[PDB]
Amino acid sequence: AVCPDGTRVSHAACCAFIPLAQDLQETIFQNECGEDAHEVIRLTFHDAIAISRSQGPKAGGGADGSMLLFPTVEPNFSANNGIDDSVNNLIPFMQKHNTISAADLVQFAGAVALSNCPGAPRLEFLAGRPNKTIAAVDGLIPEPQDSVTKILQRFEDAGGFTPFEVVSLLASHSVARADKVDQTIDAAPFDSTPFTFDTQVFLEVLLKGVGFPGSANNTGEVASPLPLGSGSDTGEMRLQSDFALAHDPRTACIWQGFVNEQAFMAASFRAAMSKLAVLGHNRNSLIDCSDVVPVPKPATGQPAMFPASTGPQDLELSCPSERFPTLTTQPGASQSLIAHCPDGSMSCPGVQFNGPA
Ligand code: HEM
Ligand SMILES: *[C@@H]1O[C@H](CO)[C@@H](O[C@@H]2O[C@H](CO)[C@@H](O)[C@H](O)[C@H]2NC(C)=O)[C@H](O)[C@H]1NC(C)=O
Ligand SMILES: *[C@H]1O[C@H](CO)[C@@H](O)[C@H](O)[C@@H]1O
Ligand SMILES: [Ca+2]
Ligand SMILES: [Ca+2]
Repeated sequence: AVCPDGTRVSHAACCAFIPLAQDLQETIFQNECGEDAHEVIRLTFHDAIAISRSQGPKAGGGADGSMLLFPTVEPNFSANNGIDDSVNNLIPFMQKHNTISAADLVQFAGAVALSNCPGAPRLEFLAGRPNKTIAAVDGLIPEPQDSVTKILQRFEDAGGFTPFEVVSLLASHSVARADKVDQTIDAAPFDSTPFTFDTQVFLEVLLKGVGFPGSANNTGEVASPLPLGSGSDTGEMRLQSDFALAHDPRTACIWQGFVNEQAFMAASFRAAMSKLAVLGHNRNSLIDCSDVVPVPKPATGQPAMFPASTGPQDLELSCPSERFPTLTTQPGASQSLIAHCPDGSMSCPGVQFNGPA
């Protein structure tokens, strides 16, 4: 089909996603892997994962736009703290781009957001999810204080995800920060490169923790290897769940296996996201609109490296059967600040709409 803008695409039903991508980029992401992009990526997961094989369809419909269509229900669950901003940012697009279901909007917006993160894959994007659903029930969203048994079971019950697929999906913590875990600090990144879809999170969670970016007593948090912050440049935070996954016998080798393995990580993330994005649907009933996902920014191709103030002597290794790679260390005696903005500048406020969530 040829779309009104002249773009030739696979299927006529994919045309409306072209102006949606442009609007999302111009309005909320600015082609950056920044605050608003991160928030949308998280929303893609919280929308999709609220489904349960065991509980049946009344517990939730998966990747169904329930977050947008019932903005006063799930976003107010404690496990969804902070999801409100992303919901409020996407509702105006749902209202304007009113040929595209809320469910499809969520998944597409995440694909567009991810495309702004150097190294990310170009997600598969299938379209045609209905615009009607139910609000999900509480308890379906993994929380950082949860055990590996509980996490793995939650993902198995949501969609048959394997441990490999779970850890693959956690590549998203390469482009992720926390506002709610610690009340006293904002935007605490989970790796030293929160604007770059690289393997640094996998490396950095394996380092010995030496302090906290904020306070020491938060649920779901453990000591960080890079806790130094100053001004807007908050120190790295470590989630208990990521730590636990990195060390548990079920997942330690998978976790380590992504260190310095960018292409492997990105491909594995793509495959798991292909499954996540269609929870609640038969994929054989959705049309393939992958060709209207923007082309992602490429990695530079550089290997993972130990951040300054860390090195191999700081590793806490847990995979007996796989050799930990040889990596360089960035020079310097003390920790570098992790920039708050994609350009290293002093100001980069994200666009935010008010709304019902
Ligand atoms: C065991 C599973 C997981 C747990 C326990 C978990 C937990 C968390 C927590 C606690 C935060 C910080 C929220 C805040 O305080 O502001 C966060 C952020 C984030 N998570 Fe996860 N997460 C998990 C899986 C995922 C997956 C599967 C994805 C997507 C594929 C995802 C994407 C993100 C993103 C992009 C952010 C950053 C949001 C921002 O910077 O605004 N997470 N996660
Ligand atoms: C999907 O459902 C939503 C929610 O009902 C629809 O949103 C409405 O969109 C119209 C414009 O078409 C606006 O006038 C309303 O204000 C919106 N309602 C709400 C509650 O925000 C949306 O149009 C539907 N989309 C599709 C593809 O059917
Ligand atoms: C980042 O900053 C630290 C200092 O805070 C250095 O040690 C490192 O070399 C890099 O310049
Ligand atoms: Ca949902
Ligand atoms: Ca990163």
